[PDB]
Amino acid sequence: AMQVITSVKEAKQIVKDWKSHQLSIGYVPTMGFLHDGHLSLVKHAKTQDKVIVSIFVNPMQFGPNEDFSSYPRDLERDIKMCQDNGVDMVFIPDATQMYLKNFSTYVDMNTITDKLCGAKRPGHFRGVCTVLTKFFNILNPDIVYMGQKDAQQCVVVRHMVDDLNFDLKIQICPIIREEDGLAKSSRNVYLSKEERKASLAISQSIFLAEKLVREGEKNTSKIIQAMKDILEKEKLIKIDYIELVDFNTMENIENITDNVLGAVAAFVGKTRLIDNFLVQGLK
Amino acid sequence: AMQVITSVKEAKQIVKDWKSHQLSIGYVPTMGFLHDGHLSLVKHAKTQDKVIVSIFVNPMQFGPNEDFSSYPRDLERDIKMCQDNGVDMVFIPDATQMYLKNFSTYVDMNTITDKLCGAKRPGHFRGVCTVLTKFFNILNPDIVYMGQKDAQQCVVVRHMVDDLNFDLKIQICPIIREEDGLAKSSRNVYLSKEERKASLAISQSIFLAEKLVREGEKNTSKIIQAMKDILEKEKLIKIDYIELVDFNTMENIENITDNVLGAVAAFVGKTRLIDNFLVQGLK
Ligand SMILES: Nc1ncnc2c1ncn2[C@@H]1O[C@H](COP(=O)(O)O)[C@@H](O)[C@H]1O
Ligand SMILES: Nc1ncnc2c1ncn2[C@@H]1O[C@H](COP(=O)(O)O)[C@@H](O)[C@H]1O
Ligand SMILES: CC(C)(CO)[C@@H](O)C(=O)NCCC(=O)O
Ligand SMILES: CC(C)(CO)[C@@H](O)C(=O)NCCC(=O)O
Repeated sequence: AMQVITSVKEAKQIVKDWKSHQLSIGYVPTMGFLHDGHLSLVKHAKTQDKVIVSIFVNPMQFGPNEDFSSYPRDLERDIKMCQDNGVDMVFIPDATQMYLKNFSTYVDMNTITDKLCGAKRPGHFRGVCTVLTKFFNILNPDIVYMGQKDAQQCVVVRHMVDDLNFDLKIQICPIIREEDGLAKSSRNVYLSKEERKASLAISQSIFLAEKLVREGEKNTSKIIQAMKDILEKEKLIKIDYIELVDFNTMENIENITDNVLGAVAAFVGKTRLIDNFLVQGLK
Repeated sequence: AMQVITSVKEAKQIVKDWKSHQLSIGYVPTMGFLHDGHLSLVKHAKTQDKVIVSIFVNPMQFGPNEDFSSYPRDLERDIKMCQDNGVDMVFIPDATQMYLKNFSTYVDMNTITDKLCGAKRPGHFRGVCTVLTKFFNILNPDIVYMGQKDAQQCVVVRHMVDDLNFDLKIQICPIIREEDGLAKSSRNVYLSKEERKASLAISQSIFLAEKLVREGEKNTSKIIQAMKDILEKEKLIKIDYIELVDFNTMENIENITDNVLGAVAAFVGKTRLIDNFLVQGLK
């Protein structure tokens, strides 16, 4: 049996009871409208005794120029998918449970978040860090499962966890893709037929770049140009950024040594999509 | 037997073991050089199965114009006092355990901290919130015991705890005073003979103000003037602020209704002392 919980007080009691039986807790934070990407995280979380999925379209991490109002929402779909995939609790708080009238506290940081999407989305990572601090305090998980698809987010959260001494682990999981390469995302629902066809250039640029890197290419300027050439063939695509950075610091790399995070963000029509590849432990 | 612990890893293990035996934990955060004020907090904490005292002169909450370098330090004194008063663990981390090389995260808020001492001490409450978030995550206490002497701090921390869903309680304890009324403080060690004599005007102004309030005086402008008159008789005293505020919001009060926090900060020579009184539940 799976519990669908909307109350903070109630979620805390359930977690407290699990702890009293020394049960481990795996946690998958999401914004709902679930897909196979989220399910791959749940599957990893099943290594723990109990699995929690949160579904919360967090208003703090959206700006007015973004898509808070149109963000896909379908709780019936999500609940069914969690039920069918062995989730123990679905935590679906509404914003009035999470952010009371006098709420004014926040968590933020002075490194990492100023690069990539963080530079393009003022206030976004403050929203992410703040809401996850709350969820982590409420749910007291042992391992938190997050997708490599939001690479910078993984690094930001890992850093917050280290800096603030959260007694938990962040486990990063691989990007799950559609049959034709497109990284799975709830935002893919926005794409028209023509836009979806164009969006494939994003994953194609990622596939090429990773192939070049693994074949010994160290010049990031050259890799980026090769990626740009693919993307520029699609008139529906407006590049937001293409960057090859150090995976630990998010700082730009001119010449690759031990690691590289190659990240792309682009608008396909109005929809902002992201994708990346990550290579570590190069000689 | 009492454990003196300097390692974060070691403190976490001790706390984890206590939790496995379902023991409650009382926590008293301090900056060391202990006195009877701190001991009164320990006494309250003894309602819990285990008591932890932390001693850490937190560099984040001092500005360069303040007294980080001269802050009284005597670990031998502190350890003995904890030992003699039934403390189970004294946690004395050094700054390199707390703030690693790449540390950049912080906790702060957009209300409450901009008033009183917060307005006079830029960055102070960010330092307080950030370090207590870390201690709370490390030590996992059930109740945290703090002194009314730092009234604004109590309100700030309580708010952070509510906003970020920390599963613990903040218990506020009464101001402990020297025989002649001076609020106990490690900073009292700075005072010369003449300065200590002058400093008594601070507690005297507090005693008078509370008496006036409890006798039905509602005009804060009048109470503040009566306090000013006492303080202005001491040439060694330079007033930083005298404010009567709502205890929940820290906003100034012109006319008293249900509550009042009357707070004073003043320099006696170079030393910055604070004191207050708190009245609640007035008809
Ligand atoms: N295609 C994907 N593959 C792997 N993880 C993903 C994918 N899409 C989203 N996630 C992860 O799922 C979690 C919730 O995503 P979101 O629902 O978009 O807030 C985050 O950890 C994401 O990185
Ligand atoms: N005279 C006092 N009476 C009661 N509590 C105090 C007193 N002085 C300090 N405290 C509290 O002891 C804790 C540590 O104070 P400090 O050591 O100055 O950082 C804080 O909760 C203070 O409010
Ligand atoms: C981890 C959560 C679910 C926390 O709200 C969220 O930060 C997230 O995964 N969103 C990533 C995609 C985005 O917000 O643009
Ligand atoms: C609660 C602690 C010990 C946390 O460092 C500290 O914020 C504190 O009590 N100091 C109050 C006096 C001051 O820092 O000026």
